[PDB]
Amino acid sequence: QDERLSTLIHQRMQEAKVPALSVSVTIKGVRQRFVYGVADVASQKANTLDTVYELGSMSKAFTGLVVQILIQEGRLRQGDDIITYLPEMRLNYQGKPASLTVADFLYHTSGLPFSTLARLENPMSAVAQQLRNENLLFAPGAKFSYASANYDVLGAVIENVTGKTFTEVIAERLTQPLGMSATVAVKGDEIIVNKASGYKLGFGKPVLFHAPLARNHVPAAYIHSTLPDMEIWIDAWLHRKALPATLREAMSNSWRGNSDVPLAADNRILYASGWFIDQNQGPYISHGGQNPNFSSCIALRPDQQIGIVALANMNSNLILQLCADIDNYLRIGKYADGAGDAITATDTLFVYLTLLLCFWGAVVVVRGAFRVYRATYIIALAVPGLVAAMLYVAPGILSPGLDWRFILVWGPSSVLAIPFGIILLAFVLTLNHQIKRIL
Amino acid sequence: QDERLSTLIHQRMQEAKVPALSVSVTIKGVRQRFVYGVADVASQKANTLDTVYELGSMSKAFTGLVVQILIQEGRLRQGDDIITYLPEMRLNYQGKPASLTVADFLYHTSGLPFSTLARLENPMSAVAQQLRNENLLFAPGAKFSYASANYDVLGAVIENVTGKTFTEVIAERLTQPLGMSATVAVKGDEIIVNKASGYKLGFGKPVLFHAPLARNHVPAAYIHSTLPDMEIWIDAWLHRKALPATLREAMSNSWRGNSDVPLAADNRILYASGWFIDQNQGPYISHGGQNPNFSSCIALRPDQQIGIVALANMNSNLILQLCADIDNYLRIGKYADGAGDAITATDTLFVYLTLLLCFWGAVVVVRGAFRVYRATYIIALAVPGLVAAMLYVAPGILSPGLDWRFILVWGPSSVLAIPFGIILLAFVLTLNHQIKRIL
Repeated sequence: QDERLSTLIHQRMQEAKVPALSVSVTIKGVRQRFVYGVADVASQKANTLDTVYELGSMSKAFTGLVVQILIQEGRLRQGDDIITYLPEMRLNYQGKPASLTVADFLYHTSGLPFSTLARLENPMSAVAQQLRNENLLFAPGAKFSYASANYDVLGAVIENVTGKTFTEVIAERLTQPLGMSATVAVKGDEIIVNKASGYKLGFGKPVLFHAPLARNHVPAAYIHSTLPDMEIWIDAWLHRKALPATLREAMSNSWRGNSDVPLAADNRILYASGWFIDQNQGPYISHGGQNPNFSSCIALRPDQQIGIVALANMNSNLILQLCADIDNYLRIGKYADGAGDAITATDTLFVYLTLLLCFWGAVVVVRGAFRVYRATYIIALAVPGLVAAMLYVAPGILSPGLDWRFILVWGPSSVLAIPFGIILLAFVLTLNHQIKRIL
Repeated sequence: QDERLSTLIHQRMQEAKVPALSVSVTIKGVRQRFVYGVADVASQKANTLDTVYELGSMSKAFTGLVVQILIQEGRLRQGDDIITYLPEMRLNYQGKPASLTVADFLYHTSGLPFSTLARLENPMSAVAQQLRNENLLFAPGAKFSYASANYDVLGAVIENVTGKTFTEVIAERLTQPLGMSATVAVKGDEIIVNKASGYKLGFGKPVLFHAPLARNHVPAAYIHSTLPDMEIWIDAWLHRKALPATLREAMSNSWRGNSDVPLAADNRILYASGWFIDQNQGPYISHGGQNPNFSSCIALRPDQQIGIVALANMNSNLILQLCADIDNYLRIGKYADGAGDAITATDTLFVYLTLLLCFWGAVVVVRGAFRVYRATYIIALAVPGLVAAMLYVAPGILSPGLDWRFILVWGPSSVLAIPFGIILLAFVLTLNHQIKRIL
């Protein structure tokens, strides 16, 4: 290890307050490992190379590579209309049915809206039923939008074109040919040996969090792997002498950036079949994924054969910039200050605001007691009856299809205290107002 | 003109609601012009090629080129300590004096905090006095932060090293050798023939806005130019065959991206001496600038000898990316949907909220009048006395050195109505509460 790099790792881990962090750094054959923390705080399970982490959205790299393999063998083509493989699919743009090529989903130019993540994330029907009659945000091929639901359609395409369940396709095409020992696409809700227990921030400290793994979302997330397996993954991507010819050509095509999309002035990030492609001081080929209880980012710089990977036990934006920070250290020897984590900021904001609301409630209760001393129902509870519905419908008004389920799952666990905090404050305040009117 | 491109221009103009828009598009020698709108709504002054616009932050390209010319002649070096040219300068990091090279200011690695724009934007002494004992946000050379005030220090460096006022240095070095007919760096507040009157959004429509041009801020903004002048400017950055050798080599060095700064995962935008450098489908070399009452963004793609130059009569984020939309059209023939302009969004939000506050005030006044009809001072005005100070100090609490002057200058003119709206609402509400207590 480089002591400075290990200090970087520990600093980022402590600032993100994640229970465990696993980082591997490859430099043109030379490798370094950074395996730290506890895979489970509830039993102080020491974190180790053998523990399994959820890859999050990096799963899309595996799905993209599988689709590129299928394309190389000629079983599937980029220009194929999706109806050829998902006849049940119907998608609307301005109320008009829209034909989408497999390439449109492959490069996130399908126009599916981000709120679709909430509906496919539902454990619950194939992808067609969960996307039946969905209304697109934009025309196919006219824009780039990282709607995470896109690669589930690619999962259905893989399943139908190949005639097997996604897990078997993964095992046959990627895990076994690459010699990977533990990487697996779960068959939905499943138990795996020595999996690190997922954690999510709540009230300033990690909270053990687990939710069912939607069967239909695995082709875009929830692929499980170990750090040694991801080292083999990085090695397979960086250098390819031993690989089969079909696999090598599929990887070569996998990095072809989708140039035919409008690009904003300050972003110009190209997206290949799974990988962000950035030409600035690169090619800096990378992705990044935060699951509700896991986060992971991988970065490849093949021109210098540098490969980074950060698998973490908890969702936090800091371990999505962690691979960029490590690459910056390797390139320069300097790294930026830790970015303000959105999850941490939101959790601290809710701590402050719910504590303030409870203090407000205590103050109003004290004033009510004082007025009762100075003096010595359904009508009041109606106000909570309205506030409950108002808050229940509010997220759906702000965004279409945004269920409170999504907010509870993705946001910090303290988010729930805001609805109940507001409802309790309204309860006590309205009741005391009615009492004062009676008094 | 390409009719589709002209439609793009008109669409962006109408959505941004700018009084006037001037765009020139050069394609490997072939050129197109788009001169539209009125340079002044107060007199319907038809916008024309001869009208002068403020270049905003694309001025930094001129100052950067001047510094690079001085560097080529050997009068100045990148590694020179700033104290050599500004002995009056003192800057602190964690309370410790910090030595800054001229390169630090040239590539925005100085650590000055963006709020120094408010102090230098103040008409108000040299740059040293206005930056005397300033506290840096980060160590020199350790980070990239687009503190717009950086190039004013470079203006002082130019003046001291060259021994002339900045305007004369510009005229001698850039305007005259390049044959530019009207581009001039103003000597502070100055009157120029056929300048387009500045405009800023207010209550949903443009408002004629003019503020003094701080003399000390000219080396980083407020340089004036015409569209033919910017066409010559583009033809000088490209097609360098006819230029002097020293000027050619200065331009060659001017695009040298500062690689020694940490780069975020999703940005990786390199900054040369005035120009953002992007390798994605490029080199895409471009700056972009919004003044309080002007906006303009230039974009070059030398490998294909393309370059847009959009100058505008009004500040709006859309025309700060209309030289990226045009590149997208040229490259692909497709362009993205108009981004939500921050100025437009803020102005509409303040329209809604101040109208709601006035409606609230009317309702409370109506209830007070009813209670007066239901009935047949300094004590109440004290509440406004507190609210006034609370709102006055509030921006300074949120950010260091953020004067209400800055908010009024940069924000839409409706922003002032929020202080007064809140103060009037508190006035009427507290007065009616006191009256009810008396009643």
